This record gives sequence, structure tokens and C-alpha cells, in this order.
Amino acid sequence: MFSIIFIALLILLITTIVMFLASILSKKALIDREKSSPFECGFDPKSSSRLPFSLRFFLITIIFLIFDVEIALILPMIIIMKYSNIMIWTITSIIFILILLIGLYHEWNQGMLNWSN
Amino acid sequence: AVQQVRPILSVDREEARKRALNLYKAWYRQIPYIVMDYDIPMTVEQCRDKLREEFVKHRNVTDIRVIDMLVIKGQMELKESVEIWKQKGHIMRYWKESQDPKPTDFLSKFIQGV
Repeated sequence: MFSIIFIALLILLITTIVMFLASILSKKALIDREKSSPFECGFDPKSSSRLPFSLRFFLITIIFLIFDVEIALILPMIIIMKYSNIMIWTITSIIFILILLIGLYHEWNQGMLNWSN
Repeated sequence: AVQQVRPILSVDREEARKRALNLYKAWYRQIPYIVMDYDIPMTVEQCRDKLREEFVKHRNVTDIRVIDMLVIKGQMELKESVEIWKQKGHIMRYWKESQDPKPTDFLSKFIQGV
């Protein structure tokens, strides 16, 4: 691994050096009150502009986590399949996926993504 | 020399003041927000001072109808400043800081041309 670690450190150092170098290569200009404003198509930005956090994107990412963990559970099936007892490996894995489908199809009839808002 | 004519909003001079002073409330209450929202030099006291003079701009308005319209204009400009449709240039417009007060006494006029 540490061969990988050192290479990444080397790259990152070379990366920052390049961007550090470009920071000196690019000519400077006297700062301007307006040059450093948020871009709002050329009309003054409104109040703070911090978006509302009343929304669903956490909800989708929570679906991600559930399936992301479930993915973790099924990752090792590749290797153990040669070793594990076949009934248990067969049925056990099959019901994983089956429950996933039924969760999905039950959830389509729920249709939770088609929120009213 | 009187005419029997339609109204617009206000039926009596006192209702006119009632409407006119309502506007003065919105503008007084708004000023702090614009000082924050619009990144312009002006400060609260100056903005308040101008608001006073800018009502004094027309003190001797007399007709009920005319004063009604002046308020109609104000309610509009209030909303355009309340929400930020306007721009820092537009809001500062009330000060006219690009042009120096031109000469006024006769010699300065005379020595500086018509």
C-alpha cells in the first residue's frame, strides 16, 4: 500500500506546485469592489442567497445510504461462493435480491418520488 | 371654478394624509433594510434625512387628487426598494452626486456662461 500512499503524496505535491506556479504566472490586478461579487447574470445578488434546507435531497441520499449499505452486504458474495455451503449461499443471497425487488415494486405503487412537493 | 368629478382613492384631504403617512411609515421602516441590502455608501441617518426633505419636496400640494397620485408613485417606489428590483445606481439616484451644484449667484452664472 504505502507505495500507493507515497505516489499519491507525490502527485498531490506536484499538483499543488503546479497550481502554486500558475498563481504566480498569472498577472495581478488591483482589486475592485465589484469584481468580487457573486455572479447573478449581471443584476445585484439578493439577500444572503443561502438556499433553503427544506427539501428532499437528504431523503434521496438517505435512500442512497440504505442501498449503499445493502451493496456492502452483497459485495463478498463473489469470493465466498466457492467456499460456502451452496444451499445457504443460494437461498440467502436470493432472498436479499428478492426482498429488494419487492421493496422497490411495493415502493413504486407508493410512488414516493412523485411527491406533491 | 369647481368640477364634479370622479375620485381615485382618497375622498378628503384627511384620508389623503392618512394614505400619505402610511407610505411614510413603510419608507421609514424600510430604510435599514436597504442600508444592509444595497451595498452603497449611504447611511441610515442620511437616508432618513433625505426621506424627510423628499416629502418636503412638495409641501404645497393642494388638490386631493394630486396628492393621491404622489402617494401612488411612492407606494410603487417603496415596493421596488422593498424587494430588490432596483440597483445601487438606481437607489442612489436621489442624491445626484455626479454633477456639482451649478453656480447660482448672478456673477457666477455670468462668469460661467448661460
